[PDB]
Amino acid sequence: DGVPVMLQTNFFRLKTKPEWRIVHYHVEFEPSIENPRVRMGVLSNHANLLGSGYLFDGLQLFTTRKFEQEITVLSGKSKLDIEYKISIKFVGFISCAEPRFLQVLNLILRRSMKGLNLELVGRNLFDPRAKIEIREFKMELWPGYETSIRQHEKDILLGTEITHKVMRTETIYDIMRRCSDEVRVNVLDLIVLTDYNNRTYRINDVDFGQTPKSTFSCKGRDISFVEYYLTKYNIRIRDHNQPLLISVVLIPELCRVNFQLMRAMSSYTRMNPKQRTDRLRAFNHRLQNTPESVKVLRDWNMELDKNVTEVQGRIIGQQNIVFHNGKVPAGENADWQRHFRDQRMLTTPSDGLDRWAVIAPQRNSHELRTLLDSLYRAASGMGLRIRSPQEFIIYDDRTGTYVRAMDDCVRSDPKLILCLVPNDNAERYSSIKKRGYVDRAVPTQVVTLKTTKNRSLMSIATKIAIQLNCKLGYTPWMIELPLSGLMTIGFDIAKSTRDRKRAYGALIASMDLQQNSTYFSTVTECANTLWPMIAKALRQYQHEHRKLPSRIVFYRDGVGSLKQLFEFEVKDIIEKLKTEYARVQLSPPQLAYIVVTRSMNTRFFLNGQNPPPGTIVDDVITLPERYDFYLVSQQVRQGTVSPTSYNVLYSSMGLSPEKMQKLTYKMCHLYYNWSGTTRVPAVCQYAKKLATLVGTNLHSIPQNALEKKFYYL
RNA sequence: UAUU
Ligand SMILES: [Hg+2]
Ligand SMILES: [Hg+2]
Ligand SMILES: [Hg+2]
Ligand SMILES: [Hg+2]
Ligand SMILES: [Hg+2]
Ligand SMILES: [Hg+2]
Ligand SMILES: [Zn+2]
Ligand SMILES: [Zn+2]
Ligand SMILES: [Zn+2]
Ligand SMILES: [Zn+2]
Ligand SMILES: [Zn+2]
Ligand SMILES: [Zn+2]
Ligand SMILES: [Zn+2]
Ligand SMILES: [Zn+2]
Repeated sequence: DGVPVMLQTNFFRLKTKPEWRIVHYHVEFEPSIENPRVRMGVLSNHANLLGSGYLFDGLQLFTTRKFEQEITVLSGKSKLDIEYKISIKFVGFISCAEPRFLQVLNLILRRSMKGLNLELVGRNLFDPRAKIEIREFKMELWPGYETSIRQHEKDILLGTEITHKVMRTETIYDIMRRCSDEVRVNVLDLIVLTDYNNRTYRINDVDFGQTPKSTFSCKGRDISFVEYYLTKYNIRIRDHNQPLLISVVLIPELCRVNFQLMRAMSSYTRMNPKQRTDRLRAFNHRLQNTPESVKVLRDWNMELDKNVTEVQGRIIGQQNIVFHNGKVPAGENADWQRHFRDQRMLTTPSDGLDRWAVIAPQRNSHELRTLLDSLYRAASGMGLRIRSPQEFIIYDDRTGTYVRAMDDCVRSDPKLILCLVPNDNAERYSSIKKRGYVDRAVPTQVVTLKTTKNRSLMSIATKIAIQLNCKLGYTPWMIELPLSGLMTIGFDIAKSTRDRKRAYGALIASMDLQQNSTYFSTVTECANTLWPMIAKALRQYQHEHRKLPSRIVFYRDGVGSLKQLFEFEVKDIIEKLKTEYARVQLSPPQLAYIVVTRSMNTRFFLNGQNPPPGTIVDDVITLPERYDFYLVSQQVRQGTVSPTSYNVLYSSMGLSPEKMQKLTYKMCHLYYNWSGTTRVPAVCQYAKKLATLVGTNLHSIPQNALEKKFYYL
């Protein structure tokens, strides 16, 4: 297996009495009461059990004290001094396996979090007082804490994580003032979010005949909107002339209406492990000093441990990266970029770069020649025979000029087309990719002008040569794979920039890497559309190997909703694998279905630092019902590691869990755009890359001639 | 769009 270690976490133990159980009763009153809240008060009258925290819904009762039998209390109610007889009938104990166990624990912990007086939303606690406003980006970022609870045979654990909820400063009242019928045309059909209650509404009309001074009727009381929002949310309405949004009746003053913004926010969110540990200990000490939360915690006779729990784990040994003539170890820092310097790629076309073209404008011939010299040198050092491409010098840097050059050049049937661009323009890049992959079938390479002027142009040209070798459909390196007839599938999905109502699903499939070591890639728009792609992959596999694969490892990017995706995806997959292998009158293959999730909620560290690549936590902090584990595969220079969560829904592989984990760590070594281990298995990162390319730039399905090439890299 |  690997080298075992002990790792710091972000969980604290909830210690209770050694013999500590939860008692559930059903409660009823001799004088019947049509209102449950009155019953709650009537039971609250009993102080013998009041000091102990108890959960009463008007019928179900959860408490700690176990009574002698079915027990009955009696007293006089506050209203009319009516003699009431409460019949508290014993139901039983909540088993450690019942989900009501964790539901009761969640309600208790939420009651405790209430003492901190933080806005509670789902499993998150926010501090709106501590909002970070940004008028530069017109957005407010609220810090907060994400919470989770885990059950183990040894105890009960409670974990926290830093979280940031972002929202837009722009309000619908501001949009209406910018327009000032046209306001109604601009506002109707939009979705707004109330800043006092995490609810969104579709505005269907705007009533100009009503104001915040108008009144509505609740369940019994009549009240104005100003009074309602001052008494229910302590929110003051300053503008009295504004109209009302009718969806419910909302106030516009109180209604609120990516990849570079992600960079800015990451600059504001990247955190050293020590800083995250400090903020976590601060939150713990805050909850510990608050007497309101401590009262709730102590009433149930359970104590937070101000000390962090640590887990047993193991670090996978370094894996061997194979090239033509030899193989190298990955290293303690799982990066091998230093190694292809004076090393040859695994699979190289004997033809080499026998026919390709280069399109560039007349102004940038000098930088183009520099780039081409670097490419020749680097690709020759890699084993890639590159010859002189076809010169395609255009005059203007416009998009139509590039498109026309491509269409005039394709007539010579080139293996590849490299295009030198002036700047970082998504428009011309998307148009180039669309003309290359969708309308025609030519793998292309784009180089930003700033790249040519880079001082370290030689290592850049080496990485570009690796990318080009992949674009041709050849293999730069390979892992040691002790399995026969294995097909690894990755699959992911992406939203579209042109239309948010469509999504693209990309599927990547290996072809018995110990022999063929190539990949097959399909995309389709969102009638389950994934099985056609799986069938295409199996057909290509049997057309290349004269046989179907014996084992299949399916990596799924998603996620709880496990039950839904388990049922639908896995059941249909198994039935249709039965069917497809029955077409060949064969038995269905060994199948492993794993859901890959980047769990930013659960973290763990080694000696207070980021764990090294290959670290694994199996079945301690993981979910009890699931057969799953955590893996750290990609080391991070800066920031905090987000471990990957691999959840094996179905497994008929006949492989030990350690073997499955080692195979997954191996498959994490095969993303050719990155000279090291990636955060996810390689096929999954390929699927994400292809789906993002289709949904962001291509907006259409690429031609089927590129099925065996890494054109999307 | 060398890479994310
Ligand atoms: Hg249990
Ligand atoms: Hg307008
Ligand atoms: Hg009311
Ligand atoms: Hg050409
Ligand atoms: Hg899909
Ligand atoms: Hg993925
Ligand atoms: Zn019950
Ligand atoms: Zn050779
Ligand atoms: Zn050739
Ligand atoms: Zn120069
Ligand atoms: Zn995904
Ligand atoms: Zn255990
Ligand atoms: Zn488009
Ligand atoms: Zn690329």
